[PDB]
Amino acid sequence: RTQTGNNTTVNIIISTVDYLLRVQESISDFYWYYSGKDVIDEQGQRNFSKAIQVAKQVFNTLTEYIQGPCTGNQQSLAHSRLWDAVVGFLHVFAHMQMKLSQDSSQIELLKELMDLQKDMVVMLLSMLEGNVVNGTIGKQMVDMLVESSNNVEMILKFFDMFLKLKDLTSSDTFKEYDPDGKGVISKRDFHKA
Amino acid sequence: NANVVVRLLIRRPEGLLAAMEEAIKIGNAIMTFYAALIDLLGRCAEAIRIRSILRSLGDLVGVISIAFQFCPDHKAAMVLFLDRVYVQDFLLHLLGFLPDLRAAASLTDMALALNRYLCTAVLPLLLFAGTEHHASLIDSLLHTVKGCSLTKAQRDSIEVCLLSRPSMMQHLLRRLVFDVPLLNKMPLKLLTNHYERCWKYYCLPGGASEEELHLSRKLFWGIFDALYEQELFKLALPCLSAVAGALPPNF
Amino acid sequence: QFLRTDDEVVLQCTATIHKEQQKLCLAAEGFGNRLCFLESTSNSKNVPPDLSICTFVLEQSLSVRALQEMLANTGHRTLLYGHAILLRHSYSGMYLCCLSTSRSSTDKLAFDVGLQEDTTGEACWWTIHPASKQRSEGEKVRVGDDLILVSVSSERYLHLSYLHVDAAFQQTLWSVAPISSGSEAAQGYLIGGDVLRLLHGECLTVPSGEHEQRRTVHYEGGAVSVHARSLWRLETLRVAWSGSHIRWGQPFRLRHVTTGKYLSLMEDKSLLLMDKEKADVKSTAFTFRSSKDGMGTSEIKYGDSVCFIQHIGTGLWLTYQSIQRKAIMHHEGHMDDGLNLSRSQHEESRTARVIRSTVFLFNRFIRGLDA
Repeated sequence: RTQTGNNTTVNIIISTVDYLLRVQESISDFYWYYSGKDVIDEQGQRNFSKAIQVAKQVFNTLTEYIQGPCTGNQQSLAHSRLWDAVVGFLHVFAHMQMKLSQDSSQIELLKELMDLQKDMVVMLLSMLEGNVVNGTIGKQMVDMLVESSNNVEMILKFFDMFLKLKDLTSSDTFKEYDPDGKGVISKRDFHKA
Repeated sequence: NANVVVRLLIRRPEGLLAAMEEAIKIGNAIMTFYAALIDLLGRCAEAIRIRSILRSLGDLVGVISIAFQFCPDHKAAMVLFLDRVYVQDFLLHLLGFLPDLRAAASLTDMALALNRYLCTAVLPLLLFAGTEHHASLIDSLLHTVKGCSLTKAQRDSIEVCLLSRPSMMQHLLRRLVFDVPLLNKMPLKLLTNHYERCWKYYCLPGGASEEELHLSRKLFWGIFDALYEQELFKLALPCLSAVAGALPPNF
Repeated sequence: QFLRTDDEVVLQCTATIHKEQQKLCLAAEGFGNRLCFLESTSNSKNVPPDLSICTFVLEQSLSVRALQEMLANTGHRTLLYGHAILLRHSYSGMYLCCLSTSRSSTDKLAFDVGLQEDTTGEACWWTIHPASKQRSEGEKVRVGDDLILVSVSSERYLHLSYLHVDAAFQQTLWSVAPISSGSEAAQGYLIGGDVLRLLHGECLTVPSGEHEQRRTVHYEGGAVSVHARSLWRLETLRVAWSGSHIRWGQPFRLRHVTTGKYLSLMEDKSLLLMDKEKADVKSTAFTFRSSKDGMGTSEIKYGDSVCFIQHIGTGLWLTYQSIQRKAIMHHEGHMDDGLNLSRSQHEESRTARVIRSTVFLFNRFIRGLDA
């Protein structure tokens, strides 16, 4: 964070925060490119999966930055500028998930972006522990996460409609509704049930 | 590339049109400099909002000024700018081809510019003044009556006959049948043989007009007895025979 | 601290007249003018600048992708740099557009600056960039950041030419003064810039047409509220947070609506209606008394307010002379010192600026015929 023993201090962590912000802006621009055509092909798939690997690495760095609960790093990154980039990542996430779900070819990139979402919220939980009761860090958490609160509808409906899907699909007029009990159930039959 | 270059010019462009028109009198390098500038600007064509900026930076003043004033490259760059950036009446309003077709036997920098303005006249291919332009084109073609560039000149004259009314077409076809007595040279013979199709398209709409038609029929009958490529001219002379049948339906 | 949807701001340069920082801001009339022009604020004391023809509203702003989507379609949304924005003229409801004409010098094709009806097209969209390496593009837009104004239609720097304003390839920074944001804030609350009446308990009035030449000040009972001559625009001596919540003690200019003139206690004679030049601090502005810098707490209201008024230079108080109840200023006066207020409305103000606009334009037209 500072190199106490050394002369001209440099926070290396604010620098990689700003790097991640640049990464996020370029991911956002990639989304605004593929936001219209919506049939994303192997060039963009491959390069964008590489970018998923980039961000997958760097959120793990951000975990192990503050996984040891040292409060100087907590106050540094709490005071940082990545918080709007967090909102931008969520706006990437929610709007990606729809067209990722609508493709059977994009299931790999969906899995990768889903894993990136997982690493993002793992980092967020890891830094979100150091609250005495409220915390000014907690103030800033809550305030910019309510500022986030427009795209969260999509991911929550996404989660519930993939989850209580399988919570429903073992019932009476579901499982022997097709006689094999495997998943050879037809479209309109499953739809009606 | 030209997008970013033009945006850099909208960062730093560096009354320039008035100062263009002065330094001819004495220095040639700044003239060729602005010519290269406008030629580079002519090499680009959503992005429609900067296609406006192509059209934005008054230009027709410089176009008409260089349309009749060395002489090859500046006017060629202006034609390249104008055709890409910027109907038929304003197209022929520029009469720039009038002094070029007038100086069609001026032999030497213009004698090198002649094949440049052959293919440059191909660029505007896409009522009296129309007769004047047909007269200037027939004057340049008889001056052409360079040969591979003269093929482009012949294609330009073919599209000039394809541009149309038929009254100026007959006015030029009179001179065409007059020069056909001088040949039926072989390029003017093939030019009149191609113009036989446009005369057929005029005479099918029409059916000393029939008098010149009978004179052309008698001259074609004499050229049929005056004797591949000449066979091609004779086979395209049958279009003039169909024109005469639709009628009967360097000086 | 930052900029969001629906923020009342202004744009201003401290322009150089031989390095004299002529603090001139953007002026646009509207409702009769489709052009934008300048307004000097360097003499904020004696010849004070106007407000409503200078304020603008952050309507809507997005990134490149957002803009593309919008063009394809045939809250607060906190501002980030590099974004095309939508500016409404807060008075006239028009929208800032680069006019594609050449009504200046020109000085080849830089283009004109004006207002229009629609939000459509690319002329209503204006990218913002910091001309500072200290701050980034796409990060948050703070209070008072000198920035770049570039359209999406013309894609040119909104340049302060000479006194012209054009879109060209020539940069011009612009100051941002937040005025009333955001929101504005709850009803029944005195926030400066508003036009309102003076409830006597009956109102204040100004003489009618072709009379003075409308410079005296009187009380009146009856339907002078329906008259526009009982209307009074609030005007701050300050610029930043002009649309703060109004508190007592702090003084403010007051300006008559229909003439455009300033409610001016000329200490020699009486309470008069003087012009822009005489509109000094202790000549026309009044300290606002309950006794005989941000949004601000909602100190004073419309329904319940005992508005004692003390003059700056003289200290006199809100009274009258012996309906031609000629309102004057005196050390005590009557027991009619702390009067009541009642707000005007939006369409009323939109008519109201058109009133004296009509006055100026048609009197100039009359005298142009007379010459």
